[PDB]
Amino acid sequence: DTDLKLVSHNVYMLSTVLYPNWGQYKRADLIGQSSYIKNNDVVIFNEAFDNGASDKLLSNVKKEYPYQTPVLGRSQSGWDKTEGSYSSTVAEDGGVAIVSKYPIKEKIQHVFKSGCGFDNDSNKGFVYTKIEKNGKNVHVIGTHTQSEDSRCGAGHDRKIRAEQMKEISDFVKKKNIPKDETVYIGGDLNVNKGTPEFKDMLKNLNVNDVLYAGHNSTWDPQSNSIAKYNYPNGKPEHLDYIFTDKDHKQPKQLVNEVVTEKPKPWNDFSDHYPIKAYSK
Amino acid sequence: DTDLKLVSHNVYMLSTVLYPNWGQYKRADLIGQSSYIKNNDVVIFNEAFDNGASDKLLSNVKKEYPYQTPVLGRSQSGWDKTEGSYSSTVAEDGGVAIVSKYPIKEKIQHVFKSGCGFDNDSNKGFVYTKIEKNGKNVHVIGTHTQSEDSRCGAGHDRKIRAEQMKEISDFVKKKNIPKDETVYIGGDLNVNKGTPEFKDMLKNLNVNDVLYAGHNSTWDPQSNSIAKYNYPNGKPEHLDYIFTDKDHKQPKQLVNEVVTEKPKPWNDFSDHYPIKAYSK
Ligand SMILES: [Cl-]
Repeated sequence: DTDLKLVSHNVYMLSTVLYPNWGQYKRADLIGQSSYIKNNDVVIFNEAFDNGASDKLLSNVKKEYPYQTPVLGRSQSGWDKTEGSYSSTVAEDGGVAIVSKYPIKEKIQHVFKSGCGFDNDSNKGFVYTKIEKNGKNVHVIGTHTQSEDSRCGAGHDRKIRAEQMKEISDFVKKKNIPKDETVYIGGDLNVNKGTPEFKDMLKNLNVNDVLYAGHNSTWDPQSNSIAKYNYPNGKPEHLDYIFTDKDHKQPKQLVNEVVTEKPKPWNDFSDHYPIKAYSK
Repeated sequence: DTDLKLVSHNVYMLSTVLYPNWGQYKRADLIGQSSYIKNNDVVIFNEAFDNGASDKLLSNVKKEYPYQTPVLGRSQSGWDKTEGSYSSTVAEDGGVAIVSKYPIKEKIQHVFKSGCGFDNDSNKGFVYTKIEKNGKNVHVIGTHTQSEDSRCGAGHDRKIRAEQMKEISDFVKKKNIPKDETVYIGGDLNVNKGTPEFKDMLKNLNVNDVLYAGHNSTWDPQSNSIAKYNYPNGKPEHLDYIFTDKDHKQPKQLVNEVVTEKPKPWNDFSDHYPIKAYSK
């Protein structure tokens, strides 16, 4: 009734201009065709940076999830409200967007005020949506927090992620949402499960941990072709989550299921080859 | 000036309803992206049966080849003229379509009158197009004749293929096309090269043999992943051709080149996996 079936998914669409050979396009189509993307109520996207592939993606899933938001921190247009340190003069956007099966009553973007090197030359932040499903109001916040970056002063990734999450949980309190409506928060939060920092994220976001299902890492270089190419001998991390603010209505038993769907490789175009014909 | 750069290609898109795990969709995208499909004047498609992937395909290539025909035998609409034993009560269409860089001044479909089992519960036949390039008229007939079928009475494959081709070469005589304009005929003709039947096809289609380049088979179980899956220990055939009616202008030196391009195919959606969230 009021509990949704969300999907978050960092989709690793880097600016096709600086990073040209990653089929950002080809993969946005692949996503549209996947099973996992079907039959949900709201989807949160992350690292959806590239304007083109951004569109390609949001477009594909427009049929089923008609109600969408801009991509966080791209422009001030199309948003009901724009708060925090939004900059026009920065390199990339927040790469966060929310699509939805049911009507979006309100959409608001928020650019984090704090930001560590390389990642702060962008409008990383969070997107808030009030959605109306079956007469009741529900709330979804998508975000993609500070990434672990080499540039960053040792320990800054965490100190800043903390500021950034406090920015979120603060936005929720001040938003005055009635205690009997659910508020979801989720996306690539860049904090590995079962670490010191995880305990902090729970407090800073003001959420409770949830129940997990399926795969036990979301960034897994070992079982995951693209992760593997980038960091061959790297340790898998569980970075993507969907929580619910603890001070508002809790869904019946909230689960996060990591889904490991992979596109079927086609190694040839057809069982036949093509004929070219010309006059030499 | 009047001679074209064609591509025919049987694309093995069976009805996604009876044959669902063949990425007919995923493959129609892959084709749009290939190299071989670029920089031609006319492309002929075959076994383009499924309505959905049919569209996906015809859509991808619309940019470069705007002028298209419907898929042979699907419906009577969109066709300037509809001759032969077209039926409405058959299972599948002819799966033949022609797209083109230059305008299509006339498009006509023809359903073969003869048909051998399994393959005859369908509107297999040929598509004719008059196309206008640089002021001159040129003519392209795509077709996909009777397939070698187990059901078929021993020897009927061939006897019907022959009727069907005579139906084409007859359509060409009675079409009153000017001897000084070229008439191309091509597609999976289901006739292996260097066999007895091959000599017949040349007479029945009223064409001359051409010069060959590149790979020497078009259906090759051994180098082609899909062929291999279906007929592991099967012998490679040359089945796809593009000839020109011998009683009309001949191109300067016609060549069929079998193109052995192979899609480099991505394996994961992102470096991250998707999170599904729900309340169980
Ligand atoms: Cl910007």
